[PDB]
Amino acid sequence: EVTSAKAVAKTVRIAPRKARIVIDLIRGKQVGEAIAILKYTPRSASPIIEKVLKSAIANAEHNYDLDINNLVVEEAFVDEGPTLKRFRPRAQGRASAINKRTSHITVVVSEV
Amino acid sequence: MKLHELKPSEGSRKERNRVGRGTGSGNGKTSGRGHKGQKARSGGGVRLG
Amino acid sequence: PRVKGGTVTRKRRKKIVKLAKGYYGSKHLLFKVANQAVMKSYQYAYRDRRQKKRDFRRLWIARINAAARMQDLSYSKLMHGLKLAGIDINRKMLADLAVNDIASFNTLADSAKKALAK
Amino acid sequence: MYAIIETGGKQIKVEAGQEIYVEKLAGEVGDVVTFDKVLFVGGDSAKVGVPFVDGATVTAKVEKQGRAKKLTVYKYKPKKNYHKKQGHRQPYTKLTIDAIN
Amino acid sequence: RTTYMAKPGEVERKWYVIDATGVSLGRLSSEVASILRGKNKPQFTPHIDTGDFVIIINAGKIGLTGKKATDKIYYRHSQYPGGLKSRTAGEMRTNNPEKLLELSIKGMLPKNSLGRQLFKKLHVYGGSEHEHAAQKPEVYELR
RNA sequence: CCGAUAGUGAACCAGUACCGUGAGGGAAAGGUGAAAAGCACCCCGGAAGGGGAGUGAAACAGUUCCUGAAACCGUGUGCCUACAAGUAGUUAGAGCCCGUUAAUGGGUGAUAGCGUGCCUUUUGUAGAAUGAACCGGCGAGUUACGAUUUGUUGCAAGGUUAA
RNA sequence: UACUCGGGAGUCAGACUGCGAGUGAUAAGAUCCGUAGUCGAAAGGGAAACAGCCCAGACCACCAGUUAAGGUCCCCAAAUA
RNA sequence: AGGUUCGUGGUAGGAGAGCGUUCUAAGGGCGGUGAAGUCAGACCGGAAGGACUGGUGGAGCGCUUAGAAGUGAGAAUGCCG
Ligand SMILES: [Mg+2]
Ligand SMILES: [Mg+2]
Ligand SMILES: [Mg+2]
Ligand SMILES: [Mg+2]
Ligand SMILES: [Mg+2]
Ligand SMILES: [Mg+2]
Ligand SMILES: [Mg+2]
Ligand SMILES: [Mg+2]
Ligand SMILES: [Mg+2]
Ligand SMILES: [Mg+2]
Ligand SMILES: [Mg+2]
Ligand SMILES: [Mg+2]
Ligand SMILES: [Mg+2]
Ligand SMILES: [Mg+2]
Ligand SMILES: [Mg+2]
Ligand SMILES: [Mg+2]
Ligand SMILES: [Mg+2]
Ligand SMILES: [Mg+2]
Ligand SMILES: [Mg+2]
Ligand SMILES: [Mg+2]
Ligand SMILES: [Mg+2]
Ligand SMILES: [Mg+2]
Ligand SMILES: [Mg+2]
Ligand SMILES: [Mg+2]
Ligand SMILES: [Mg+2]
Ligand SMILES: [Mg+2]
Ligand SMILES: [Mg+2]
Ligand SMILES: [Mg+2]
Ligand SMILES: [Mg+2]
Ligand SMILES: [Mg+2]
Ligand SMILES: [Mg+2]
Ligand SMILES: [Mg+2]
Ligand SMILES: [Mg+2]
Ligand SMILES: [Mg+2]
Ligand SMILES: [Mg+2]
Ligand SMILES: [Mg+2]
Ligand SMILES: [Mg+2]
Ligand SMILES: [Mg+2]
Ligand SMILES: [Mg+2]
Ligand SMILES: [Mg+2]
Ligand SMILES: [Mg+2]
Ligand SMILES: [Mg+2]
Ligand SMILES: [Mg+2]
Ligand SMILES: [Mg+2]
Ligand SMILES: [Mg+2]
Ligand SMILES: [Mg+2]
Ligand SMILES: [Mg+2]
Ligand SMILES: [Mg+2]
Ligand SMILES: [Mg+2]
Ligand SMILES: [Mg+2]
Ligand SMILES: [Mg+2]
Ligand SMILES: [Mg+2]
Ligand SMILES: [Mg+2]
Ligand SMILES: [Mg+2]
Ligand SMILES: [Mg+2]
Ligand SMILES: [Mg+2]
Ligand SMILES: [Mg+2]
Repeated sequence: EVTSAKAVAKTVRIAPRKARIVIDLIRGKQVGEAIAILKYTPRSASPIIEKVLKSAIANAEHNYDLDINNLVVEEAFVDEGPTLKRFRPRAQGRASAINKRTSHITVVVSEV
Repeated sequence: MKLHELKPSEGSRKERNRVGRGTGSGNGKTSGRGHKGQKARSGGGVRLG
Repeated sequence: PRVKGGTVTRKRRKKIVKLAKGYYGSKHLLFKVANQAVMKSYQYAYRDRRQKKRDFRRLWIARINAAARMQDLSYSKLMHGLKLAGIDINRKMLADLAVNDIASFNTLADSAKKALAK
Repeated sequence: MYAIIETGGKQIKVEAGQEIYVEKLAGEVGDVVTFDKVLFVGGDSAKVGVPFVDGATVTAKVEKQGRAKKLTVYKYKPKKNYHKKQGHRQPYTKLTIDAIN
Repeated sequence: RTTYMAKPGEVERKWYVIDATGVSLGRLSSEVASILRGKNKPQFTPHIDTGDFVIIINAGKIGLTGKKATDKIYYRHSQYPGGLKSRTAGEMRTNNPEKLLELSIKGMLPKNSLGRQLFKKLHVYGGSEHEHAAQKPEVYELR
């Protein structure tokens, strides 16, 4: 019946380009190994992607009754969200735009 | 008269000519006014005499 | 009564973009750039319908020449023999025999030599 | 055998059973069209015409009268506000070759 | 419609041995540049390589009419400021006969990607013995 | 007559927020659903946010919520690409992959020929002259009263009313 | 084809080449006239590229033919006449 | 309605025939068995353009003959997002 489970994180306050650089490491790897990868990569997006990947595992066994020991990661992508627009006062009475960008993170785990 | 079949007399009505609607109509960019004169400006020309 | 523009501008612009399918970069995405490429492609295509007829005739001539030299002749001195003998086969058919049915090409070339001598 | 016939202002090399496209001719579907302008007959022999082979003919049968795909002839001159658009669909006649004489 | 076009590998490519003693430099090169091109076959196709392989022996006996042995100059620039170097045709024939015939023919071939392909089809030897006896070439008589 | 860049500056706590010492200048911002029936309950998490369950015709209608185009940013994959000098196409064309509003069909294209963007202004611009970052909406010969000329209709040595 | 009457315009910065002159130095892709052509408002083929030079005026389609200026050893179609 | 002859490069500009948009009047229509809108196709006409089929959408919209115009945008160091 159900072969895969997913979890998303809508509107996380991290720029999409910065979170997209850690996602590329865990694409195609087993869930046991991928969790360790995010543990030893000293970036700011690791605690966020780690907390999403674990959630996808959790409802992969409570909702669909899969095996935690036989899962891989097949789909993992980061989408853009509603950016916040701010300003920074520069010299000589001018102002400059600052974009506070958010992101959506999706992780899909399935049997192999 | 069958108001769904009105047909006016032939030649009694013509069609307005609208300038400045593309170059396929022959009256496009400059709209029959030429190039860069006093007569080519808004409200141009000289008096009658 | 007011006439607000709508469903008419994008209908015409989208048609031009779809005609620019397969172009590199923004030339298949953006209207302003894609309009200039569609106009330019038509101008090219118009004048290659003229060059296509010239390009092929140069191809048939170079193939009749190569086949005619194997029989102690040349293109200029072969095509003179045929006219002087009355044969009206054009270049497209003559090149076809020289590649596929070279046996009949020699029969035509023999008549060309007879016309030149007599 | 094969023959070289002239039709529509240009020549085509033809074979029995072959199915060709030529310019528009006269006749409804099913009519038998005879070609009398034959230039060369080959196969185990050769018959060259000067210019036409006397008495030889090719017999065919029309199958479809239609038009080709739609072109779009377009022209323009830069900086001069001149463009011109026009579509084209060239008619044709489709034939099947019955026998060669 | 129906016009024959060759395909890569459809046409048999031969090997030819050309003896180049006493022949003028440009009279030899002109005929060789059309053997590699494929302009002697009715199977000619402009966009497909369909020529022959050519081996040239006795490259040191090539002909240079007139005062070409001293007044003909070959130039090279290294793209460094003031780096123009020159060699006469006479001493080039004496020392490097293989380079003289390759430079002449290379300018007689199309200047495109396929024109480089035909260049790799040419082997020039200054002596009278070639190393390609395993390919079994034939003797080609110049017209 | 307009239908949310339109119609009042203002369809919404608008002469408000904001700017100026002051006179004064002056915005942006409409739509869940028929009915809140606005997601008891279980799992990951500090929470946010999710995955099931349930209400509903619809949850890809879940408190900027009808519809949701384009620029812009991603994931997967059929064809091509690391000896090549490219206004990026067009014509010729092999190979590989498909199968349509069914017809001398579709996608990509090794290699070959030809090929110096669009507008404006100029004797003359690929121009090292000017304008445009891209996408979307808005944006320029109209009306009133008179003059003259052509066409049509009614009457005709007559025609026609204004207030 | 002219001519007459009537409705509607645009233009008054021209450029080069051959011939006849002026100013200039019997210089200028100079300047100013008369006369013919082309460009402007003209694509196509030849002059390597090259508005004005030479041939010649594109209604559309054809994998048909004969020619003009210019050419026929290779790049590049045709005479190693 | 059919033939014969001569033609059909084009800037400023003149003349003619038309497509499409919003609204109004009459006739005649389709639509919860799915309207407009939107996305994709290899269809049709000489052009502006017009159908058909399928997905999304969830309530209005075409056709014919006339009439009236806030009537068609790629450029204004154009205004707004
Ligand atoms: Mg300041
Ligand atoms: Mg300050
Ligand atoms: Mg009109
Ligand atoms: Mg005009
Ligand atoms: Mg314009
Ligand atoms: Mg102007
Ligand atoms: Mg003027
Ligand atoms: Mg309205
Ligand atoms: Mg608009
Ligand atoms: Mg492509
Ligand atoms: Mg408003
Ligand atoms: Mg709206
Ligand atoms: Mg205050
Ligand atoms: Mg409501
Ligand atoms: Mg939930
Ligand atoms: Mg908890
Ligand atoms: Mg919750
Ligand atoms: Mg659910
Ligand atoms: Mg239900
Ligand atoms: Mg629904
Ligand atoms: Mg429903
Ligand atoms: Mg509703
Ligand atoms: Mg929405
Ligand atoms: Mg989109
Ligand atoms: Mg390579
Ligand atoms: Mg189908
Ligand atoms: Mg190319
Ligand atoms: Mg100037
Ligand atoms: Mg200026
Ligand atoms: Mg600029
Ligand atoms: Mg814009
Ligand atoms: Mg007049
Ligand atoms: Mg004067
Ligand atoms: Mg003057
Ligand atoms: Mg003058
Ligand atoms: Mg002079
Ligand atoms: Mg001058
Ligand atoms: Mg001057
Ligand atoms: Mg003229
Ligand atoms: Mg002009
Ligand atoms: Mg010209
Ligand atoms: Mg020219
Ligand atoms: Mg020159
Ligand atoms: Mg040229
Ligand atoms: Mg020009
Ligand atoms: Mg003409
Ligand atoms: Mg001839
Ligand atoms: Mg040749
Ligand atoms: Mg005309
Ligand atoms: Mg007019
Ligand atoms: Mg109705
Ligand atoms: Mg409407
Ligand atoms: Mg629909
Ligand atoms: Mg319609
Ligand atoms: Mg409509
Ligand atoms: Mg308007
Ligand atoms: Mg802006």
